[PDB]
Amino acid sequence: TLPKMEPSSHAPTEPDIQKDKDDSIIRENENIPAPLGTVVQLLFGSNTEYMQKVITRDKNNVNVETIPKFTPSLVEGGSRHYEYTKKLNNSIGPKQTKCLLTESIEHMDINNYVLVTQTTKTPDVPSGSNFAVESKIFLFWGQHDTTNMTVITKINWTSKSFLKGAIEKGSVEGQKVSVDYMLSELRDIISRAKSKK
Repeated sequence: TLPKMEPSSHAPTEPDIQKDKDDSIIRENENIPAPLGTVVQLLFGSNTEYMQKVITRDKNNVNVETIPKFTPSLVEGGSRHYEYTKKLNNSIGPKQTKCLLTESIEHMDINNYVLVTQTTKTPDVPSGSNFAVESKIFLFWGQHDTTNMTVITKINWTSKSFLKGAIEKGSVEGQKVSVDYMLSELRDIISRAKSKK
């Protein structure tokens, strides 16, 4: 029942990931049992309801807008922005923050791999206008016509801050949490899809 992209089938592929020294591997070679064209469509294609489901799977995300399609479209250099509110129960700072997300397609080749960069800004938190989280999501062909996912994350600073090492550590942990919700939702969508007909 899911969106398709050709080729529907391919041998396992391998992107080369220029992991920098301030980069952290968030998750590596996480299998998603569906073809690469289908997982790219689920996350990034014209029917944005599946990405919205990824966001609402985490019950701390509230006030979630409709996700726009990519501008100008799902092509290299396309991008999109969307926003939601993240509930926090932090000792410090507010009880919720706007989450400002930006995705840009860096590389797209269903015969090889797809790289999307997603940038998250959380301005309402302490030191929050000074940094952004940048995750590179690589999608590539796995074994038996499935998709493997690898995520690399860094924190980009635009001014100096008091909590750099701490916020980098917390942001890395928060992105592993966010990638786990995206993996669970994707595997749930595919598994419910295979249950139909």
